[PDB]
Amino acid sequence: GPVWRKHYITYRINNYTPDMNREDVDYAIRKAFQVWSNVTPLKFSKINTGMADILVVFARGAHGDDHAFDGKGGILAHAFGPGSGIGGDAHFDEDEFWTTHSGGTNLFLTAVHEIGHSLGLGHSSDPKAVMFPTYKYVDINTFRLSADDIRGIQSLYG
Amino acid sequence: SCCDKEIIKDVSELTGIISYNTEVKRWYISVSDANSYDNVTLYFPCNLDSKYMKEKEKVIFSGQISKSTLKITLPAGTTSYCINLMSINKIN
Ligand SMILES: [Ca+2]
Ligand SMILES: [Ca+2]
Ligand SMILES: [Ca+2]
Ligand SMILES: [Zn+2]
Ligand SMILES: [Zn+2]
Repeated sequence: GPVWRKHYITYRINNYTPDMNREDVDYAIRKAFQVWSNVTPLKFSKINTGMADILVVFARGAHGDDHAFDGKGGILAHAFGPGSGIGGDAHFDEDEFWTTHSGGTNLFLTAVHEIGHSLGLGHSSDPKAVMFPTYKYVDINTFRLSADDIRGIQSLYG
Repeated sequence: SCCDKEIIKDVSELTGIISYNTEVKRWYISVSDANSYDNVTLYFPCNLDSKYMKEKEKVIFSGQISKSTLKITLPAGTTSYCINLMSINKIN
């Protein structure tokens, strides 16, 4: 599977969801990248101009990449594994109701999961893992990567 | 089967959404896994009737699935198969 060959990775937030305040989207995304940078030699920097390695997009239905979202319900987001262009990009279904906590789809947890894919991780068969396919809500204070998530990401990046 | 690769198994009465992939210029049926972040299975029929070639059309279908041969850019969590449709009907 492909990996980022550099440790300095940039991300850009293409647009924001109207479900949450802009600062709350920024925080969730920054903290989701922090989860992964804490256990790898990767460094993530937010850029607002030019081409980023990981583009963060909020979109509904068809949005130009041949993988149309499915409206409210079904899946929540999708991301592409490391590579040029669309590679690494993380898209969030705008037909979902994104939340800072629960009572909708938690952006932080979904971004942790999608960024894991942006970095080259597949799904985990450990029910405790953030890379486990099932959406599971946990509070941001309680949230921790499982041993399986750590083993998976360190197997790729050290 | 219209599929090039050997039949893995038969799928029965799956519910999906029809869409068109512009990269490989082929129609597919998308089935999402409920309560998952991003688990999706794409079924690329090699025998789809033109009657069902409509964007966002919801169908109930059955068929024989094989590994896909298409060179396609897939997001993580999305897997694709070739499908020889045995039955397909428009729903809602
Ligand atoms: Ca990219
Ligand atoms: Ca959805
Ligand atoms: Ca929304
Ligand atoms: Zn997308
Ligand atoms: Zn996933």
